[PDB]
Amino acid sequence: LEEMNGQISARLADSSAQQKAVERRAGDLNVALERALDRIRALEEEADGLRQRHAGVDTA
Amino acid sequence: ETATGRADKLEEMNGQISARLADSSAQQKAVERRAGDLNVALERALDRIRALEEEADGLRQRHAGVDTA
Amino acid sequence: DLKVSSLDASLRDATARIEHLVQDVEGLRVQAQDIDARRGDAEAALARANQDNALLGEEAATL
Amino acid sequence: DLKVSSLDASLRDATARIEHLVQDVEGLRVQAQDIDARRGDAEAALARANQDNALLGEEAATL
Repeated sequence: LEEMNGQISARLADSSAQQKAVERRAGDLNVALERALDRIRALEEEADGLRQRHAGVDTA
Repeated sequence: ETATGRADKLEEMNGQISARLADSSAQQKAVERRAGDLNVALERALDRIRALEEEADGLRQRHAGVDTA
Repeated sequence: DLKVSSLDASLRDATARIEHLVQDVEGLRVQAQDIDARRGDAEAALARANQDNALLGEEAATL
Repeated sequence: DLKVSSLDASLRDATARIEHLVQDVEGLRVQAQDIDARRGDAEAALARANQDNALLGEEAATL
């Protein structure tokens, strides 16, 4: 009844608010990976020059 | 009388659209699992970034010493 | 020469997060006021019908 | 040593500036979320009242 009107509101309050939150954190978490993902290989790609510049010198 | 009618209507929609709330929350839970996997990926990527920092440190030392040589 | 090298790390890195999180800062800044677009009309909508439920209460008087 | 000096500027340029924007950002992140939850209490409160609108409504219909 009204308690379940309370409860459906309780879910309405719960579900929508957690809905209002879950993706907003997820969206931050959504944008998050790429910037790590980019620097995951960005450092890796510049790690090559660390390896690149090394070899010839050791040959030298 | 009026309790009977207004209630009957109340239980009806409360039931169906509450289950609706449950289902929409379920897709939200799928989004939650996506976000959590995204998060753990974030920490592991950051740890790899750090390890990259020390590894490049090591590359720099093994560049410098042989330069000296 | 170790000194110049090893200390080169953070300056590039910290700028990156400066380049990283600040962009997020103005990014998540307007995020707040974006909701403000949804808030105000709703605030009106709340105002629109909060007074009218008593008006409904007043219509209920026409009973 | 000029670089050992000219490296120092950025390490205080960044860290302080990166000591700057951070405490704002979660603080900014804290406030709006604190704001937003308040929004749901009243925004939905409109609905439940409008749920009570039908109450007087089907009262306005029956009886």
